[PDB]
Amino acid sequence: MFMDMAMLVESQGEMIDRIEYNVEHAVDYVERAVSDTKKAVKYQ
Amino acid sequence: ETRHSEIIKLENSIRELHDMFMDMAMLVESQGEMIDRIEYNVEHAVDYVERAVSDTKKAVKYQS
Amino acid sequence: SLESTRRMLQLVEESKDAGIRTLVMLDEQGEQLERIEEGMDQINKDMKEAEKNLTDLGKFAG
Amino acid sequence: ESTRRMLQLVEESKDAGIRTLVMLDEQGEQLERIEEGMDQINKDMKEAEKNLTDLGK
Amino acid sequence: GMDTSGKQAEAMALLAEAERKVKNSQSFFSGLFGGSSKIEEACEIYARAANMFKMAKNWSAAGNAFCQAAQLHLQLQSKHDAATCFVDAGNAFKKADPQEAINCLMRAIEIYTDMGRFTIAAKHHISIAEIYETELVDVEKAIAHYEQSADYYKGEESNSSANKCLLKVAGYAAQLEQYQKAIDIYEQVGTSAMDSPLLKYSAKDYFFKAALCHFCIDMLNAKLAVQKYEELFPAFSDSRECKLMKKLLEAHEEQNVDSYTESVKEYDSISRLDQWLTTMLLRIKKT
Amino acid sequence: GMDTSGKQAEAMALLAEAERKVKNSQSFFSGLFGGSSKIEEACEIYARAANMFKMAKNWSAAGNAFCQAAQLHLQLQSKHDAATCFVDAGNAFKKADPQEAINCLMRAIEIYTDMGRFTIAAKHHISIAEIYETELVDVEKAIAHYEQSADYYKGEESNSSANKCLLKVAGYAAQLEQYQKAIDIYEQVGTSAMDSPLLKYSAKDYFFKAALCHFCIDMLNAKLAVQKYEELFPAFSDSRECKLMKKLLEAHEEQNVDSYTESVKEYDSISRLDQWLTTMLLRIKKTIQ
Amino acid sequence: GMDTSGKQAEAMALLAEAERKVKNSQSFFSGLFGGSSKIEEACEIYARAANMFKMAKNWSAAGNAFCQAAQLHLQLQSKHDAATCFVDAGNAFKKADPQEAINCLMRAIEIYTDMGRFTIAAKHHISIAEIYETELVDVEKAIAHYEQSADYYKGEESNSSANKCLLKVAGYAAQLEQYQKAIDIYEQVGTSAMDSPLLKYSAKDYFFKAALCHFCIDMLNAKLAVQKYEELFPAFSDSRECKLMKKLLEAHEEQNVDSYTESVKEYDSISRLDQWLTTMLLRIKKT
Amino acid sequence: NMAGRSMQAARCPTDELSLSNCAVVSEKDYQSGQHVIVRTSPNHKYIFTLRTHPSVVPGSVAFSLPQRKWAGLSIGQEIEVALYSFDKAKQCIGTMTIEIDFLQK
Repeated sequence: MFMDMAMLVESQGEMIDRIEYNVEHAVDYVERAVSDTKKAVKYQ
Repeated sequence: ETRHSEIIKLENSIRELHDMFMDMAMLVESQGEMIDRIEYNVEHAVDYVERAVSDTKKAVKYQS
Repeated sequence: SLESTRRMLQLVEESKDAGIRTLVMLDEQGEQLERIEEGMDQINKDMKEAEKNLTDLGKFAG
Repeated sequence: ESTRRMLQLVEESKDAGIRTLVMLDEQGEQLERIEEGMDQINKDMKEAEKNLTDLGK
Repeated sequence: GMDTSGKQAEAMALLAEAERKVKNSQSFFSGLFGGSSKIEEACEIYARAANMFKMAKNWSAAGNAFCQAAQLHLQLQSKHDAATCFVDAGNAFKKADPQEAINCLMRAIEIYTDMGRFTIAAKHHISIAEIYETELVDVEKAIAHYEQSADYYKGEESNSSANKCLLKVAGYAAQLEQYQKAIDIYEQVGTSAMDSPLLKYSAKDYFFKAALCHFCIDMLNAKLAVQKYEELFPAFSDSRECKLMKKLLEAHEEQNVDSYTESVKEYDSISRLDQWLTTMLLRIKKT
Repeated sequence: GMDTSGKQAEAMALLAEAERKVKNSQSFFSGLFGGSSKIEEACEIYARAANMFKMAKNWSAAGNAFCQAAQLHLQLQSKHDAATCFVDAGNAFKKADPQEAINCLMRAIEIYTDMGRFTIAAKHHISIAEIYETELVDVEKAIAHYEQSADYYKGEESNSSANKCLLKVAGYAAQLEQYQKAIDIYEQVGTSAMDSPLLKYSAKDYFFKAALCHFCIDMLNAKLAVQKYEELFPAFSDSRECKLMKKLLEAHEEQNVDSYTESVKEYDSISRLDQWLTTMLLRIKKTIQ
Repeated sequence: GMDTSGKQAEAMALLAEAERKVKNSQSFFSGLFGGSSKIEEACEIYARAANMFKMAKNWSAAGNAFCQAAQLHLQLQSKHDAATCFVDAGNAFKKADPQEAINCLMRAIEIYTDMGRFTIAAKHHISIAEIYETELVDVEKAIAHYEQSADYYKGEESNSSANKCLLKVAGYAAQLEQYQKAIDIYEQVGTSAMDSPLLKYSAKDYFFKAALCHFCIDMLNAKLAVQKYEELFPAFSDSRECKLMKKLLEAHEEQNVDSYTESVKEYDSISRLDQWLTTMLLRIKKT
Repeated sequence: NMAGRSMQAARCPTDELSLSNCAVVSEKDYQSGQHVIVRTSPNHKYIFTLRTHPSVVPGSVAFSLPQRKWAGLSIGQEIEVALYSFDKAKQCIGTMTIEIDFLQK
């Protein structure tokens, strides 16, 4: 059971790292998007 | 008498393992508790973003 | 002897119960993490496409 | 010979528990950061879209 | 202390400003036809006022404000934000007076199932069932809610989630002098986890419970059930559950009450039992 | 190295650029009225300079720039980004100046809660208490902050975090503060764990701590409390700690300091101390007269 | 495989029409000066063709397409997209030819650091260090990257990642016979782990390693160091590490190889020894 | 030299010198027959006699294994060595009692 734990939690760790990368990517992208959209609205 | 020494060692190690799992339980429970809240937040975020973007794009595209 | 038997049996039984409980518990966290992964992918794709289309429309207007 | 097996496997299980503990602590450390990032993005998108909709009127 | 008093005072002021806002906004809509931005402003003010009410440690009024905002917003042709407001009102009403909390959570469930999401609906169902169990004595509504949540979880291919609800339903059914549903759930869950490397360790325990709940009827049926389970789970005899069941059977066959009680006491000594098992064994010992 | 010197030089250059840019932005708004693009651009330049400066291994001016940018952004009716920048500046000043970091963190706490979020505010309270206690010699402020965090968590029915905060507060109180609050909190947490899924065998330690705390008051209260625990929790009856308590009480009853010393020594040999029971035992033994 | 290779040839044609878009930028964009979205969709089709190459297992071609798309997209705008394209190119280059992957990852490091996101910067630093170790033989660059990543992680109070990175750095330095840094890092990590209740079990091992390193430099000072560790941690003598170290040092007082050989064989008799410990013992006990 | 200069511990270059119980130093530093005080701490001061050997690097005082064991010195460490003068009318050695035993078992 300890070994099964170890392996399962290792998989969980890998995929949590992946999702964290993705969420930070999305955060930065949306921040830049809102900045650009507000600038464009100001241009009008 | 050597059996007494080895069983004392067994007692120490077994108590250590018991306390270790005792610790583990609360940590994993807190992890799950945080997981549920992040799930709620992400579902609310996606739902609101989807509906708002759809509605506003439809409103701004069909006014012309 | 008897005391060793008793202590070892009780502690082993407690450890077994705790271990089986945590083994059962891990699955809910795994499934929740998978679901949030799917939701994050949906959010990222939808927002990216929406922003790109909106920028294209803004360029068309201008 | 049974006693030696008990000793060896007990120490192996102890080491496995310690390393699992370290890894779990790492995951717990990461969880709060991802949660804060989610909250920040949520607030940013909400305020941005609300302001844009208000300006649209 | 001082913080709560100040928040409450400014929240009363904000409520006065909000009633003024709604009245003057409807008047201005009638007399000028300004649009609908003022209604959105009123909704935002109401949401902020409800949050401030929650700050002041006044959950009832905070929930009232949340529900008012939810109804106004759904009147503004938008449900999901009203759904969030309803859920927040239910959370606020969890303490103090939860009677309206149940109804508001039911409304949230209704709107969500109208939208389609299953998992949030199941979560609300289980939350309502837990509220009923902890705060009310009527277990029929809790059983219905748990059964519905288990069905929804099973439909969504979430076997692990449905298992917990099914186990709770089986336990409460066994509590209320009902064994057929409990027996069926116990045997089904025991069979389900047969091939899993992880859950196989648990496979034995549930079976034992089933056997114990199959002895509440008679003796011969209990023997048939235990031998059938052993045939299906040859390793089951390895554990002490089978030995204890056989000891109980032989002791009750010869009306050996004292040996049965002594064996139960020694089993408790080696490993303590819970209220469910203790009361079940006491009921069994009644005859 | 070239990297640090160049980073600091360009940080000074861009700080001068941002200062002249804000002055020229005032001049523009008074002369051309171009809107708010100027101020937002100045804030973005300030944020870029602050982040690169905090890369540059110098923290004080980076946090100062973060705070200034947050203030200028809040000047434009924006709070979320201002609050996040306040949090970042407090994090930066954590290793530079505790007082300014604490001011920024409390400002972030109040603005975030005013927005309507409590759990984040609870985490901020916990961090503030931790930074107080780790480097500054103070407890009362930490106790109050932990109590507020527990209250916020319980308001959001976060049982685990609230219970952890309450247990930490009770331990700190028992260390210095009186026993009544510690007694009540320990008894509550012990009685609220009789049917925990994974912690069915955990409340015994909390009941042991409560019994020891009771023993610090008087002998009669000690024996009455242990009897009440015995009656309330049958499992505690078969606990090694219960036998230890009975042995210690009997040894102290006859004023046999040797019996108490040998009992505690045997307990230590069987089980290693925890650094918290030893001080209580020493205090009790000091009043053996 | 082959039909997908035909569509990969079609993706080469897509790159050819992307070159036609570059020709548009060169000549026809004078009348299409507003066609910035044309350049954006040119980058999009570049990325799609690169993905098609990725499916075709043309790692070099996919990496070249990624690098070209990154270079074209970094028109002083959308910096994060350019950094993502660069890291994608590096991942494509992870296999086959990773040398240019190092430069692309360094550029991505610079860009992400310019944003100020230290987590991803340290992650990529660890990535380049590990690919260096598993592909190239140079260790000084790897150790420098490890140091930089550990400093970045420690800046944001991330103690665990920095501690593990520093443990690896100390091990590598010990391999490169720089023992002062190794002992310093091992002592720091041990004292940090002991402080928290959750990390008190591991401490023993760390101490052992540190002691060994110290015993490599000064034999006489080894006794003082082990005594200091013993008094610092009263529960250090009980564990087998302290007993074995005491046996080894008390046997080394006299020139008796049999004693240490038997001791090491007996200690190995309970558990296998790793390459690091075996090599360290073989080198140190030679004289 | 008279006041005291920093020096580095070194191993005795030759076994023959290891039999002389002399703190071997380079020719460029001191002269044979001089007596110096080795300082490692405010309380731990000892005195050695200097003998010149070609292999000694300047600025390092070589100590045989017995000297290192007696003074607790570590090769490569820093010490302060100053010139020590013996009062021939007071510090001259009249009678010694010494303990002698087999070096190797």
